[PDB]
Amino acid sequence: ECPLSHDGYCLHDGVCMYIEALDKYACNCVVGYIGERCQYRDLKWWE
Amino acid sequence: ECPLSHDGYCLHDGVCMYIEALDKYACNCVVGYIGERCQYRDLKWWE
Amino acid sequence: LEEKKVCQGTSNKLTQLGTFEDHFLSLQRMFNNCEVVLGNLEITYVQRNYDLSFLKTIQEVAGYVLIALNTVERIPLENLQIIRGNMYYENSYALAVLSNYDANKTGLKELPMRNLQEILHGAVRFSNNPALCNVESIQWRDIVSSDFLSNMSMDFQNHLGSCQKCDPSCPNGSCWGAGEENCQKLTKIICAQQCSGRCRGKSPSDCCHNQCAAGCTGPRESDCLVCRKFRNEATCKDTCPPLMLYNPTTYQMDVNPEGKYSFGATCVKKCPRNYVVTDHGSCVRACGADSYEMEEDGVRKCKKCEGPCRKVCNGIGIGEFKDSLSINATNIKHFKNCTSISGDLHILPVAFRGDSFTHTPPLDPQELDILKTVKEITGFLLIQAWPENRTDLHAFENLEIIRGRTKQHGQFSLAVVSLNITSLGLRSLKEISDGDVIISGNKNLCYANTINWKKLFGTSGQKTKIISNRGENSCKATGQVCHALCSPEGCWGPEPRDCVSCRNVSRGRECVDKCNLLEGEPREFVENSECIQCHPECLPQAMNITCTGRGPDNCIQCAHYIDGPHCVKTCPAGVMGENNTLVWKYADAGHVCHLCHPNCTYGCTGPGLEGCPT
Amino acid sequence: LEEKKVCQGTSNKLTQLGTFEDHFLSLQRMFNNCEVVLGNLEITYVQRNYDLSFLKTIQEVAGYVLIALNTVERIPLENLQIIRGNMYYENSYALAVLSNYDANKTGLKELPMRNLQEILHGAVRFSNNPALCNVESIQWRDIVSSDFLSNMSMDFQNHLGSCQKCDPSCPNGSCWGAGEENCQKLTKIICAQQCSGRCRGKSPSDCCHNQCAAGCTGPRESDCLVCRKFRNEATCKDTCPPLMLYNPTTYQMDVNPEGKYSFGATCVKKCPRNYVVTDHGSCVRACGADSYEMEEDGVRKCKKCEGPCRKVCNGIGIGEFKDSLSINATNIKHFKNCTSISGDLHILPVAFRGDSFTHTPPLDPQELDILKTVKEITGFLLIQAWPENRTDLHAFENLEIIRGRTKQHGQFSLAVVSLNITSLGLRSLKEISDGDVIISGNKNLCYANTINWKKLFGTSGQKTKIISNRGENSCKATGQVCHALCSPEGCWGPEPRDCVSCRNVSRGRECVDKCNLLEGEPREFVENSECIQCHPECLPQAMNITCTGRGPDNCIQCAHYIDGPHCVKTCPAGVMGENNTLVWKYADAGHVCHLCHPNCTYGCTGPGLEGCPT
Repeated sequence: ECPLSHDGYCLHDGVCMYIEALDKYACNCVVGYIGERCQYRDLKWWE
Repeated sequence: ECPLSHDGYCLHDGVCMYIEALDKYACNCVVGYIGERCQYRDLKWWE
Repeated sequence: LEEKKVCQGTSNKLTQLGTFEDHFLSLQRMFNNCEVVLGNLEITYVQRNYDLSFLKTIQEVAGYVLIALNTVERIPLENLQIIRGNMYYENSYALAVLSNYDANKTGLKELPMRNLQEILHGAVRFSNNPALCNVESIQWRDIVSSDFLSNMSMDFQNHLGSCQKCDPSCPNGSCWGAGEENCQKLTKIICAQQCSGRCRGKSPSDCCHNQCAAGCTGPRESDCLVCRKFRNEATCKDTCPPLMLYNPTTYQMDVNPEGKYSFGATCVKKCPRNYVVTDHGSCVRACGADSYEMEEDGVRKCKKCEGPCRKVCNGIGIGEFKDSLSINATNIKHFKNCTSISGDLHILPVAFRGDSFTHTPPLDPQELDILKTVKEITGFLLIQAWPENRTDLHAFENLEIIRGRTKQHGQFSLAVVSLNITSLGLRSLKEISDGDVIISGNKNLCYANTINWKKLFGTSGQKTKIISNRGENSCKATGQVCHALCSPEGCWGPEPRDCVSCRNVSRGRECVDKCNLLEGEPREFVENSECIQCHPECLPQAMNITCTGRGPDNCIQCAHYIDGPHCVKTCPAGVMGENNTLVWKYADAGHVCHLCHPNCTYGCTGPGLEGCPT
Repeated sequence: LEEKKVCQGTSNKLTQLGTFEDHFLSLQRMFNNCEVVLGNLEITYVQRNYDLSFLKTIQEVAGYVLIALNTVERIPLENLQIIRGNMYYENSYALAVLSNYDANKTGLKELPMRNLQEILHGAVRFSNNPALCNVESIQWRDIVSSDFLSNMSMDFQNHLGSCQKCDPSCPNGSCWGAGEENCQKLTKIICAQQCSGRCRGKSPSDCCHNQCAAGCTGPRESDCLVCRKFRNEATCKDTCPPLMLYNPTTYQMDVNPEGKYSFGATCVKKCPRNYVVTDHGSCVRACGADSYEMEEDGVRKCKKCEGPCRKVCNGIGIGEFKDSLSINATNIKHFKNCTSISGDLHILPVAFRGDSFTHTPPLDPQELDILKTVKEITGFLLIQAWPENRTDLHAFENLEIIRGRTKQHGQFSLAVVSLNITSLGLRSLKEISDGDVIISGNKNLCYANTINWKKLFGTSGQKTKIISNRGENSCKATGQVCHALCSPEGCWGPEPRDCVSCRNVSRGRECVDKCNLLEGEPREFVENSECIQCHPECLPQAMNITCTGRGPDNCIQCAHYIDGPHCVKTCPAGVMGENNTLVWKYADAGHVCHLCHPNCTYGCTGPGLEGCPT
């Protein structure tokens, strides 16, 4: 999807996805991690 | 004019006065001295 | 409404937090029962036939409002009154509705923001909402400030056109949708020349105070809907009332009986216990580089630096460290001689493996000893990774305070999650002045429960979340319960030097059972539940007490020279006393040296005056 | 826009200054062309036929207004808008009109204060004016504030019938006289319920700003007739804009682009040069009780002290010496050891002949030496008397600065008038930061028109007024000129220690013709035109010079022995060294000092052991 210029952009095993409408690149965090690039653990929910 | 406690009230040779209209004591300063007890020289006019 | 229920607001610009139903719950848990969003309000990826009826309670967003990529019909933001715009989206916008259509061209239809009357900073952007209708008719000149009326980017297209026109009692036909209340309420452009700020009617007797933001119900500053800058517990102020007032008649400052300290957007009577107080009377987080913080009389002031005042290093996420998000190998060098971190500390798993997207080499694990000089953190400490061969948090060994001025999620100030460490190892931590503690998910971590974290806290209302670590029955099953030579106060490890307190007595840092008063090593004396050695000039005895204090005023055995009220190995041979001469002291058989006449100032190795020769 | 002309105003309540025409000349000479009286306005003892038309310009008074004992028919104060009331007559009144009749019960008739609209603080007292017209009809509710409506004392009794009715055009007959120009303009009691202060109409669209004092000509803050507390560039402020603004988002303080220093009742760009600058952004006159005035960093500042700050006395007219008018024989003790008068200094003829009215004994001339430690006056210095036996201002020899913050009559900061001294003798005076200088009337002093005063004047617009002292050639004929050892710069007296600068060189505090090079008793050297003695260990050179510095290092040849670079009297014999080892030396051939043998403890008279027979 997103090019190799964005390898490792999404942390904690997130998958990088392309938004063709807004012409931007965003992450799809796994359950439990928040932040613009999945960098933070969600502390106040499920340890 | 004014009683015994007010002798030496007016400095620089002024004369004390009694004002029967208001029941007060005031000084009749000499020319050149200002202030309530004629204590100050008039430095702004003529030495 | 004595206090408005606040929420922190998300910061995920376009990130999707899992599946479409996992994202909706995070949106639903974040903003449920909220009235003031302290951050940003992002409504993204809300699918069709989802209930957004929990949004009708919000009244003020302190950041931006992003509404993008939804396919839901009606987003009911009816009570939203103001967008303070403390943070722009794309450096420009404090409100942005972008591309709310699915593949079938269907999507957003109803955005009934009837009470939106003010946007303190920033512009507005609308684009690619091919189903949204009854919104281009709004006159955005009343809302967006005239400074930003040029940055606005508003283009509407509704080729479908499946909705009705605006109620007749609408100003110039401008409505927020169908309905009579859905008409737009104008309070800025319709009014006379007297009213500088907002207003209520066309009559010049309807001008609001210049501190009301949306509108007003009266002419006083105590009748504003929302405040523009500050809030003096009932009234909207421009600046908080000063503590000292000037006197144009005596040219001196006088105490103000109604002086308040400014703390954020509120004027308070006293700063929080863990904040700095300036002389202006303002609660700050860390005062200027020309000064240095210092405790004084229970409160925390800061005095001017004298030449080289100590180093106070910045924290992650502040100052020159806003781009960064961890102690990446690039910035670890800037933390060399820091005894306090004015800010936070984020140690994330992307530090030890290196980030390509920011060009940071993988951090070397041993490079963490640089942090063994840090002694306090004014923000928070967040540890998500740590070397795998370690057992404890070795780099943070002299840490003593975590003031928790700024916290994580606005809640936690100490977070140690998912670590392979065995023991905590923070055997210097004496205070956690604010914020909760979470120490959870550590695969094998004992001892984390023996500490009573109530003793560390400084404010009431701080919880702990120590959950799912090594089992407390599986800790003692392998002996991983700390020493019995320690008090029942806790332990950060198995060694006697890791206990919070001891059962008998301490020796410097390690706790022992007795201060060897009789035998063994150089004997000492107990005081204040410690062990302190008396100077080795104090001749030891192996029968009973050997000394009482540090100096020689209270020893029992003195093999050295007992020079009267004291002891010494060798009595003085000319120490600077009086007479501007070398004050001598001749030799004695009872070790008590005495002074001889100025004649024998050579060595006067004889007693008396005539008895010192050459 | 241009400033309004100010005048100082009188402060002699019922005192008459000479005859009835000597008095009227002083009143005219003071309030001519004035527009803002900074002090009080006192109109007393004005007789009939006198033209008081110079009072038509005054527009506001900052003290009180007293009109008493007149017999003139009309006092035309028909532009006065405000009496600020910063000082009361009889402890309660900011306007008192008392006993304005002659013997025939016919006195003041027309007081057409048709523009008087507000009295900031204070009450009003009218009594015993038997010929006053058209003032009992005034409504004083619109003028004096409601806090003081109870302290007012209005007694009106004309009841002769020499008055005319009020032009039937104003509410309730309230008139200031006859005519359609001369009746009360109500601006406070006719206000609508929502007007916060004064109002120029009954409609709710006519309220003035909250800072307009008298009235307004608009709704804004730049439409006030006169400001109420402070005065910005052209607007009326409540407080001067702070130098630094609090940031409720970042919890820090940012610089204000238009922060002004509060100076008096105005906001300025920067404090005057001689005023103290606090950190609140306010120009003051004295540092706080816990602070001392810190050195000039280009400007004055206040620094906090540790323990006792210092000994600094309050001058006359301030603090505990608020009502004392001289340096009594009773208060002189309190100036015992202070080196900085934090105020003024008056020395009047009362101090020396005592005052029975205030029960003060006569001052002792020998006690005036208590002031010899003073080194800085922050106000002015007024010496009207001096002990006749003394021929010099001996108590003020160590005086160095006169700050001139408070001046006499608001103009003069050093005044020496009508004394018997022969010379001024302020031999260490260096600066006069503000205010004029008058030294005139001293029939003997003539060592006074030689100084270049423009050197001492710290600012511009300062002048010196030195007239009718002595001759200017009658003491140049009897030889009372300065010593030829003084530069043409000036001279404070006849001694050579009484010159501004020296001709050739100087021996400390005295000028000389040449340093003691080659000959003399003490050998000396020259640097910056000063003569410093050579170290005693420098051999008296009868040929060339002796030394090139103070230390024994610069001697041409020593007087005794020579221990290396230094010239010593006797080679060291007991000086502390390294490793606690003593030091013993000896003098060889060229009187050079060399160390003893380490073993030689009792010193040595020669190299190595053969040298010390121990």
